[PDB]
Amino acid sequence: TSAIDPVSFSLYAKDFTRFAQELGASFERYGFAVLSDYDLDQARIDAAVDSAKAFFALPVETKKQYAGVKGGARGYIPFGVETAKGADHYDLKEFWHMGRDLPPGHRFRAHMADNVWPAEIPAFKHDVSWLYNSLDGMGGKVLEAIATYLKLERDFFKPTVQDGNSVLRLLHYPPIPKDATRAGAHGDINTITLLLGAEEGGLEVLDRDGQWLPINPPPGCLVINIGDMLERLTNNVLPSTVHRVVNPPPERRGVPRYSTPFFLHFASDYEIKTLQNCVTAENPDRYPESITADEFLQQRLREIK
Ligand SMILES: [Cl-]
Repeated sequence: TSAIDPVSFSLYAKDFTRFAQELGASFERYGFAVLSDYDLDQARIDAAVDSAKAFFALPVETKKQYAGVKGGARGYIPFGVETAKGADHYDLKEFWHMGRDLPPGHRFRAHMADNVWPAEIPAFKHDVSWLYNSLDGMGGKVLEAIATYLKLERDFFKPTVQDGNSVLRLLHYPPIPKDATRAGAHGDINTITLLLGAEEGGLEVLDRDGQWLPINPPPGCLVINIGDMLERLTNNVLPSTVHRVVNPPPERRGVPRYSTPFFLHFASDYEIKTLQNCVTAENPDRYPESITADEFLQQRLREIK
């Protein structure tokens, strides 16, 4: 079962007022929403996924040409080990990260590193860049709904996410002939995160009462969650919630898993200052000192580490 009912993207054009209410209410309750009937070209989503699969199928030494770049913030991250007690013996996953391609001379280049690209997969730059920009665009439309839900101007978020420090992650879990007991519990630090392909993927959100709720959408949906930047902007009216991915069942073991989440971030220089309509007698301002998105990013990374 899924704990969160999908809201059709068809409502974005047909009845935007209802779209914003239903999506917003879901974010406010759970920190998550499920969006069905997206208009993204599925063949081009599938092409990006195929390029990811092709990249991860390359020899290890070929992949490692793209490792050690900016601490893994761009390019490839190989299989590694969790040294902590209680960690599974094997937690094998490999990553590719794509950040924003900035124009020459852009003011953010001093702190946002250039992308690297795998020459061995000729279509990768094109196919994967399309997916980055497609998910960034859909994120903008979701943010319109969030803005309206919050009784803001519909285009409120537009300048706030322009040239945002967003990351498309390509993630692969190879099949291992062994049971775990997948993604340890965490929250996201960014604005919103958009996840394709979560059907029968084991995603769960921690509810307020400490129960884990399955988020198991039908195919052709996006699962979207609030991150800490947006939680902070809204004086915690919209919560950034803890989620995990459980191991597949015995039957689904043996299948490789790929995921391509898009972590949408505010512009680095955007000052996060508490929305005054989220500051009330019962919910006083938790953030009297404002902070830029990049300052907040750096702080959360320091605290995570
Ligand atoms: Cl600039």
